Amino acid sequence: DKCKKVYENYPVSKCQLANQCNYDCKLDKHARSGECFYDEKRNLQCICDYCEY
Repeated sequence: DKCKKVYENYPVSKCQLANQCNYDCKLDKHARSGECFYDEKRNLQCICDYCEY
């Protein structure tokens, strides 16, 4: 899944809405979705995906 890019230094509270995360991801990196993901720090991170799921 190379089509994935983890967001670093991004508000987690905002990730509370799969709508904001994906939206922000595109507006910033212009990906396809960019939903939130739980990493090791348990912090919601937006993973900008540049592909078809």
